[PDB]
Amino acid sequence: ISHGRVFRRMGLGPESRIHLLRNLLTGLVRHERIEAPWARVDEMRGYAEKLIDYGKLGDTNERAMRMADFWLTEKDLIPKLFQVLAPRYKDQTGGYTRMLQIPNRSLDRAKMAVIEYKGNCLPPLPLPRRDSHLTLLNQLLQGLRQDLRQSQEA
Amino acid sequence: KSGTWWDEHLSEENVPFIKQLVSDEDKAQLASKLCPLKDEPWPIHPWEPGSFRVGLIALKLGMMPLWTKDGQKHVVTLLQVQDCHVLKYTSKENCNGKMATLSVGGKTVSRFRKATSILEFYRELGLPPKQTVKIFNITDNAAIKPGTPLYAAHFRPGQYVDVTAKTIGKGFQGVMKRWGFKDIGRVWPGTKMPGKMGNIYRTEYGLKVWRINTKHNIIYVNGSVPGHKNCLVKVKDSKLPAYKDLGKNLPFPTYFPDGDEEELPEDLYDENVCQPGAPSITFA
Amino acid sequence: TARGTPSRFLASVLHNGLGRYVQQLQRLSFSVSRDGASSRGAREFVEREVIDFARRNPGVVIYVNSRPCCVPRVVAEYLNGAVREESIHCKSVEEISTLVQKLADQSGLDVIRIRKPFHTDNPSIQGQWHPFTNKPTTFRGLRPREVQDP
Amino acid sequence: AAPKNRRTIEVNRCRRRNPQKLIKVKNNIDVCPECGHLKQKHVLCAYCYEKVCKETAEIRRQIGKQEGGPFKAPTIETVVLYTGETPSEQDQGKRIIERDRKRPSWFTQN
RNA sequence: GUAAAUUUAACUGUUAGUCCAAAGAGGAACAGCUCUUUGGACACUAGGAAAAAACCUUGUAGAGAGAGUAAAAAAUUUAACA
RNA sequence: CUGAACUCCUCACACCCAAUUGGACCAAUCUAUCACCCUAUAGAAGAACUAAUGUUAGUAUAAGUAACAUGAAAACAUUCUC
RNA sequence: CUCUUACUUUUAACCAGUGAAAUUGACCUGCCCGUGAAGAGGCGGGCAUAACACAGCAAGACGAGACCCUAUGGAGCUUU
RNA sequence: CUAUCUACUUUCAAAUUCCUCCCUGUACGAAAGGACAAGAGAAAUAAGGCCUACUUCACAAAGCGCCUUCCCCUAAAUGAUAUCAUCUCAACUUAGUAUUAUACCCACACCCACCCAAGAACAGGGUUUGU
Ligand SMILES: [K+]
Ligand SMILES: [K+]
Ligand SMILES: [K+]
Ligand SMILES: [K+]
Ligand SMILES: [Mg+2]
Ligand SMILES: [Mg+2]
Ligand SMILES: [Mg+2]
Ligand SMILES: [Mg+2]
Ligand SMILES: [Mg+2]
Ligand SMILES: [Mg+2]
Ligand SMILES: [Mg+2]
Ligand SMILES: [Mg+2]
Ligand SMILES: [Mg+2]
Ligand SMILES: [Mg+2]
Ligand SMILES: [Mg+2]
Ligand SMILES: [Zn+2]
Repeated sequence: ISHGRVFRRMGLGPESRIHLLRNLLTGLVRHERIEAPWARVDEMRGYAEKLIDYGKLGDTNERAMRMADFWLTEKDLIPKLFQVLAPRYKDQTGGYTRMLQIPNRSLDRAKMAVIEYKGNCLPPLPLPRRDSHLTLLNQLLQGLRQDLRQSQEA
Repeated sequence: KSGTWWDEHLSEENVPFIKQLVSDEDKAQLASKLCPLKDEPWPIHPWEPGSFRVGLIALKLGMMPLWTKDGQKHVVTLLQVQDCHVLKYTSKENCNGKMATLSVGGKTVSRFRKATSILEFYRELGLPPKQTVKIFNITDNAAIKPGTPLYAAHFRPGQYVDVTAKTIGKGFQGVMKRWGFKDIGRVWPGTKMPGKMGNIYRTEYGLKVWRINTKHNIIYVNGSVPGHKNCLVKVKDSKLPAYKDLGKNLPFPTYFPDGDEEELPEDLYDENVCQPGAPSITFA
Repeated sequence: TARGTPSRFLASVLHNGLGRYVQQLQRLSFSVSRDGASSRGAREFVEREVIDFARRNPGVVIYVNSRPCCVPRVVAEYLNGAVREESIHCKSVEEISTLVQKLADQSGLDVIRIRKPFHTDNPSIQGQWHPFTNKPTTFRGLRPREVQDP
Repeated sequence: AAPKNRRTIEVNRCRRRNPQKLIKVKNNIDVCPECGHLKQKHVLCAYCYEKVCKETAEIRRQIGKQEGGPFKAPTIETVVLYTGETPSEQDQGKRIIERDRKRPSWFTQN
């Protein structure tokens, strides 16, 4: 029974799980786009979002610096977090990362995901795009919406 | 040939518009059933010994402590009635049963995830689709017109109710947890072995209604009911012999707030329930 | 197997015997060695028996081919197209005479299990039984527990 | 427990060829509009994704040369500039990565 | 009434007894038990007795989409006037 | 009345007993002489295999089961975790 | 132990790669009673019964799994 | 037991029990003695569930915690054989249990993806936040 068990069991145990996520998070901050097994990227995505929130507290904040020190193994990333990533998202209240499933990797056919920090310099990922408004179904719904405006106005 | 879902082909502009459009109609469809007594209601008969009125579907909010004037504590389960309406009436002959049946629906759910046949049934009735639909065996004098809303004040404090729901699913369990256990040449049918535990319908009989919240349509019922919180439960008058023929003073066939009566207080209490704003009790 | 083999019903070729009897055997082909111990009986049969058989059965055409062979054979062909090859290897004249006459009298139909020892195209003279054959009729064809003048 | 008897081919075919054992036909396959290759509806196109990764790898190799060592992550934003392009006013005061290539049509300067 | 018998010349294999009926002798007037005797059946067939080595019918050499038979189906409900 | 492999009926008739014995026949092989699409008369013999706790080879069943394996990201440079 | 509960790891189950063995007369492999039967999946009577994976279970089938006497046999060792 | 085969893996929920009080110092009882059900409270066990609090714990699971637990299992009268009598393997009548129950379950697209108090796989529920 695993009712309400939010966290996955990974690696060699609890401590190993955090270190596995920390290594993935450290790679994401440096590269801004990494690809790994889907479950691990999904497990790490929450920490990636929360790390940006600590970066918004500022480097002067002692608790935030302690968080960045632990979660960022490579210390040169800590300045990047507070001075690059955090200011980038100053306006946004969330949704810092986007996660997309990519084809299963050849060796073990593991389900794979790509996760990136929105706004990176890297070439854009081929995001899924909703159908054009000009399509037949959308045009029929656009006409319906316009009529409901006239009826509402009356 | 491929599969499709409702917003697969919708554009960014039309996803918010369609979501609003189908939500506004639902709110307007539930508001058009708020006056059943001026919409050609079926005959309203008086209660007679041997009558069986309909029940309702409620959602299990959770549990709370309740104290009585004798100084005892009681844990109750809060059951909230959400968008409960009568859906179908079947007479004795057609139902293949001694008693006629009234079909009642529970929580409102999205129309985009329901079968076409079910979507057509609700279209005729003029109500948003429900999550759960249950059948109640009623007498011919308790028939209620399909589409009539059912409220928590259909039950009153001091009454007993059977509550049926699916139990919390424990998955495949061993004999020790399932059955509490640590030679004719064959195993008997029915032998207790490991297998899927829980996730089956169970009934808790004879649970008294301590309190009713008319504003939020919440029934405070004694003890616990099967299933997880936020599950849908079937609430019905208790079938236990001691509680037979106590429906003489309960709303028959159901409670119509539209009807001509003084509006009920926000909360209805049982004589022995200590109300929140009452003075601190003394036992002298 | 009976289950492991085919079967057929008792039959004739062209209703043979109804108007006239026709011998179904039409051709016999013998292969006989000039030299060969196994053909001794066949050679003797050709010398003293084949000619008399040929006259008795003018409808049958008999081909005798003398050539080197280890197993002398007689191939019998019938009007219905059946072909039946038999071996006369090391058979005496009497045994060959018996086999040849047996081929002459056969119809050419497959020698397989025959389901019934009788065949008729007119099994009934008075009408085949049906459930109403021995049931009396009722006035106005009324059924059990049926009411006239409904 | 050892098997009591050899299982016949007749029995084994029923087991091995049961629908539950057969590969299910997939209905979520589609054609990618950009490249015309096949993809699943919920998965990024393999052909298009590899195209992005190839260019991303070249850019990362260029970033490595500019940094010229480990633990040298910059404290400013980065901008990729292709041949024939000049730094924008918005893209000023940022690390500039120069690619000896024309900007891909799918990669749009912002 | 029947057709076998003895002898001679050679030669081989089987033979560790089960049940039924009968008469004894031992056990317990037990055993699907111990011993002997008489007969039967069983390693030759088939039918019947519920399935059925041992009971009954029958013997046994093939084909038949004919016929006459053999053995072959358990019964039973238990007084009274004053 | 039904009901056998008993009996009758049409035809056939040497064709249901272990070991054992007696009398015939015979697959394939080789030899003599025949034969010459696969035979004959003889002579001979490493001469016939559903009955093996037998040998060797092939392939099944169990079973696609039990079981086995590569710390992480990346520019594949490197760095990180242990 | 009363009296067990929770979590982690391994195993496990699912996906992918690789891929054994003991075992196996044949098998179209049910229940009850009867039959020597507590010797019946296969016989008698009765009952039951559309087909076919996966995960469990260990009542049965089925298997992994001392002692006896007997043979005109030995060997140690003990000597009367 | 590395479990091939047989069998089996929800007969879903009518409940038992001991004590105290009460009925009651009542019916019976010469009297002493002293009911039975009817109920009331309190316990425990079993079955089924549940997490408000307590406890082990902490999006949750659990017990040492809490809640629920229901119908029933042979006389009477009259009266012949035998003009009394006689419960009748005499007949008629009445009563009487078995049977029957009640409760629960019940509608069907896409089944691509995500989530889940649902779950080994499969399946099931939700998606009217498919960021
Ligand atoms: K615990
Ligand atoms: K038995
Ligand atoms: K077992
Ligand atoms: K009497
Ligand atoms: Mg693991
Ligand atoms: Mg569950
Ligand atoms: Mg005879
Ligand atoms: Mg030999
Ligand atoms: Mg297995
Ligand atoms: Mg394994
Ligand atoms: Mg390992
Ligand atoms: Mg224990
Ligand atoms: Mg595998
Ligand atoms: Mg319990
Ligand atoms: Mg306990
Ligand atoms: Zn593409």
